[PDB]
Amino acid sequence: TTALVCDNGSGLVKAGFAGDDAPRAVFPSIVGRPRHQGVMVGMGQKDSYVGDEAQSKRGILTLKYPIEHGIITNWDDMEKIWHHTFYNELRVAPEEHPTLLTEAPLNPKANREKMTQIMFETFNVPAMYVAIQAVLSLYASGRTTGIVLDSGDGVTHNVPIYEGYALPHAIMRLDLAGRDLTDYLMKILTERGYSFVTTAEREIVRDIKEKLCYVALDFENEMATAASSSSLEKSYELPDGQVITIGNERFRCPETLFQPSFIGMESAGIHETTYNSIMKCDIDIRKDLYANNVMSGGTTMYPGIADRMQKEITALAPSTMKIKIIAPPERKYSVWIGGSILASLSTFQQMWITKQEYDEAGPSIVHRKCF
Amino acid sequence: TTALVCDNGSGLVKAGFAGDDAPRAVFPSIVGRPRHQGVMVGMGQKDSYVGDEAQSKRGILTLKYPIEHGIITNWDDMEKIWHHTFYNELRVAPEEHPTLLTEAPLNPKANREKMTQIMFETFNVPAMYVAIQAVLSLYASGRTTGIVLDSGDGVTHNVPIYEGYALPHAIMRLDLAGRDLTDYLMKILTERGYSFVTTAEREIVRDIKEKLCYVALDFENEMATAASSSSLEKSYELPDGQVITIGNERFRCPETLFQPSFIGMESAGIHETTYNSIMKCDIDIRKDLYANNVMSGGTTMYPGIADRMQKEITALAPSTMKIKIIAPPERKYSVWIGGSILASLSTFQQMWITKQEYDEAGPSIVHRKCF
Amino acid sequence: PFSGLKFKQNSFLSTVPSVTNMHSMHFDARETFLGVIRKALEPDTSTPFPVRRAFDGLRAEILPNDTIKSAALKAQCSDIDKHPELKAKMETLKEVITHHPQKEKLAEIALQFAREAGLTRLKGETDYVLSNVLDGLIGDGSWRAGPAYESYLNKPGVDRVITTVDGLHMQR
Amino acid sequence: PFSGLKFKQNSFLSTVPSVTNMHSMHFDARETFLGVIRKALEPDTSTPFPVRRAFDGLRAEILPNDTIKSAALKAQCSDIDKHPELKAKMETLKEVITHHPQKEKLAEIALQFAREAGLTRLKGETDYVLSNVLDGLIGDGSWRAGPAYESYLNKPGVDRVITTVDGLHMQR
Ligand SMILES: Nc1ncnc2c1ncn2[C@@H]1O[C@H](COP(=O)(O)OP(=O)(O)O)[C@@H](O)[C@H]1O
Ligand SMILES: Nc1ncnc2c1ncn2[C@@H]1O[C@H](COP(=O)(O)OP(=O)(O)O)[C@@H](O)[C@H]1O
Ligand SMILES: [Mg+2]
Ligand SMILES: [Mg+2]
Repeated sequence: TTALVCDNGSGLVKAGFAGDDAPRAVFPSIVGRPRHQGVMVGMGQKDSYVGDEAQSKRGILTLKYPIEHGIITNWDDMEKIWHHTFYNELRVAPEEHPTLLTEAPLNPKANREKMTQIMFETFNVPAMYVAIQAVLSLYASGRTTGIVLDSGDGVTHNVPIYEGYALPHAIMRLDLAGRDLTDYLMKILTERGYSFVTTAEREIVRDIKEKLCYVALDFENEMATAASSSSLEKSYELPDGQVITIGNERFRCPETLFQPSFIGMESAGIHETTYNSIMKCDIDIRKDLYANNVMSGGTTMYPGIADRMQKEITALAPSTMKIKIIAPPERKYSVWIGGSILASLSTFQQMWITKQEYDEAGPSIVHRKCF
Repeated sequence: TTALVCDNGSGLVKAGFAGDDAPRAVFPSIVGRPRHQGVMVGMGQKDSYVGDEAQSKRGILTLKYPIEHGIITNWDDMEKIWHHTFYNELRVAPEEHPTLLTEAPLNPKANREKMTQIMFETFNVPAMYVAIQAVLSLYASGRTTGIVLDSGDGVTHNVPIYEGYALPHAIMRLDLAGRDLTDYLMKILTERGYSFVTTAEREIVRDIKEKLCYVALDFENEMATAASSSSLEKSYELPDGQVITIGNERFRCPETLFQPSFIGMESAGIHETTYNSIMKCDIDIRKDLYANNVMSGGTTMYPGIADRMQKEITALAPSTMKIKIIAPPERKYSVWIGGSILASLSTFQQMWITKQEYDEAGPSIVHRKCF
Repeated sequence: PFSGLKFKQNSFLSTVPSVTNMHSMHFDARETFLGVIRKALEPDTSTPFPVRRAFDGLRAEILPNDTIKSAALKAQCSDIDKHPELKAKMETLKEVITHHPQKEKLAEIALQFAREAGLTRLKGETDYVLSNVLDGLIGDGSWRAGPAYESYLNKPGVDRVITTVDGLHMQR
Repeated sequence: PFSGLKFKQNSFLSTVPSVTNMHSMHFDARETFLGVIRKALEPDTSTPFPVRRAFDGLRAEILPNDTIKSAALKAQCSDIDKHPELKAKMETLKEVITHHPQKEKLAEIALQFAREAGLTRLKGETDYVLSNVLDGLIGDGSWRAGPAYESYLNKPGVDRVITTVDGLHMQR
């Protein structure tokens, strides 16, 4: 039987089959409900919209994300999305297909326990297994050593792994990701008179961020250049035909990744988080981890992010060490590819959690067999 | 020299001298122009009317508000408003007085830039300063800790301050204020056959709302009572001698503040906005922010609003916290009182934006010496 | 029986629909309302796992998510007396609602559906599933009377008013 | 003159203030920046004792911590000719700042202080100590022209974009 590697993220649901190279279905993880009163007989009959439909009809819907900060908070919507991604997108019958899921480190135990309970009771899957997102991202990169900085819509976590060993005491997490960047962009776009308050307008701002933002090599040099001429200004087209123009806001929005104090967070920037993470590893390992920085995730797709991260870490790292950022072109789908590789290995077949084991111990069993 | 305080709010304009207890001039912020063709020569007609003069002759004028949702749309009208405020109500010479201004938080920066430029060129003021209305509101109440909910004619915003330190990332802003309530009442009054469409009749609806509306402690309980008997009915006399009677419209019109979805807005009610703003601050300052709610502005003069706010916040907050809502009887002029207090403090005299500074820096100086 | 159960402070607020949709042509008042109470009744992690597992089974048989599950509950509940098992299973759910810390907030939500959407249209002959939930929220049993409505037919204060626009066009 | 002097790697990172507090109404940017500079210049243990003591004395006499000492020093920094031999120690200190391995990071910190807090306000009439520190950090003297701020009055890319909320309450 073929495994269904299904990655659930804060922003996007990446699903597919084991052994493939690319996911087959990628739709945003949103659920939409109407907010205006219908008047036409027939027509509107659905109480909820999921996936691309909720994205297409966003003019008349309120969109809620079931996942925030990588922790599921609305379980009914999550169950709805799981049903959709199995019966209407991959065209499969979960009863005859083992499934693989993903979860960020340092999550509440109840989240994973519930997830196991839902998977074995509302879907009757043959087997399941929850793997750390950063760990899977390393399988796709074809390495056994290196530190992984997986940042997407929910969290930005670092997990160093050396020679098939993960040092858990150096795992760090930060609830600063794409959604926080979108909120900051919405906050600063009001400096130019553009107001976005509704959920659909939040999606529009998110699209602007994806299509116009970039990370500056020198924040100061860039702000000075933007304030000297109009070279950095660009124009974006709203869906109703109005045109907006953004100047320094293009690179101030992703600067929050390097200066979390912009959004009022006391925590350090990602470069300093990575530097602290390696320094908690044993002194004999730091050299290999300096030279295998592997990035993966939607927030890791801002153009120029690799150069800024390399510059900052080299500023922090010792002079004699070599710093090498690895940013593969498919780092948006690194986690899914790594999951497909893991589910397709022969030795991994002894690590599934089957229904017989589930019934004996209960969801709890998931802590024992999964890292 | 004597300082001038000018609170150019969306609906009314408050002006006076620093060190006073009350404003000296308060007139509506409306500019009116004739809409009928004149036939009698000799009396003479001005092309426009400003302030109370435009109110008296409103039967032959179209009244245009120069300020909409807190942002100055028409600048020529605002220039005429300031001309009036300086030469016909306070009877002063602008060049011989430092003037202070107010601005709603999170407004476009072009607004304050043009304000500074206009005051430093057209009127040649020796010194000026732009303050945030919530901060002045907190000065007026003699407190240094608390969360300010200033709800005027165009903007309703929250600004939490602790020990003289503000938290900008927790500041909320909602474009739901008195003018939207007036529009909603104008729409609802058509249910009883009363139709008001002209700009002059908008003012009459505003007076009805001022003199006959109140916020119900229990909305569903109040609606049932007004549907059962005629206790809540009251009658208002139109300027032409006709009499109208309004029933449950009295407490439905202000309910938009707590249920914005009535007028098609997706935002949450002002109680929920206050709770969200409090919750975004540090955990160690929530106890003090719960117990120092300060309301100010015209929209907070509906009878019974304080009790409804206390009930809603207590329903939202944990049980062991103490909720105290502060509603001073002179809260309609809290912003101006605070402005008068700030201009009369010795330590503040070093913070003026002198003409020299503006000349050297340019209208951009407003973004440095002002918050 | 279900001691040690705690709930989130305010989590059902994200389930109530807009007042507008509450006037929509095919708005399901019963199904959505049972959704609001169910999201409120979701146990918090602070509950011990043995206690939490017990309540989740109770919510899985009386307030489900799938449409067919609620449809089957609506069918066999007409002559509910033939199933004594559900009568006790429904009562133990009612006593939990009465002690909910946010009962006052949930009481208002029920009345908002009744007046705007029409949740209490049957005013005494409901599904007996919606009955106990309302009975748990407000114990006075006054929702069966129906929501009082204001009638504009009588017009004690009828005031024919000729405003600006109405004065350009009249008769007699 | 200080052959063998060494420092730590990121000892000064814990002193850089938050950007939010950097806009405080009563923020004294000069004291914070000099404190950052001093903390970056603290010698390490591996430095030989005589050199370490000499450099500690130099830092103490040129960059003190007491507010009264800093004010007294700034009083006589207006005229350096009336106090000879002060430039020699000042030049000796300014020499070692350029050889700091963290020159780039320190220069970026100074640039951030300029734009956010307003470190270079006099931009040509600043005090001797701060000007010399800035000259040591950046050798081109480009901090005297100002942070090159931006004016949102050029009106270049505004469209009065009517969004969802702005569509409701609008005139003409
Ligand atoms: N090319 C891009 N540039 C900038 N941001 C992007 C890009 N592509 C995706 N994103 C952002 O990354 C976020 C999450 O992407 P992803 O890594 O798939 O999240 P998850 O890991 O939760 O699935 C989205 O919110 C999206 O806005
Ligand atoms: N007694 C009252 N009851 C209800 N509303 C009032 C009352 N007094 C004033 N208002 C409202 O306050 C608004 C203006 O108050 P104010 O805060 O001074 O506006 P601004 O801040 O724009 O000057 C008016 O639009 C009016 O509707
Ligand atoms: Mg991810
Ligand atoms: Mg005001």
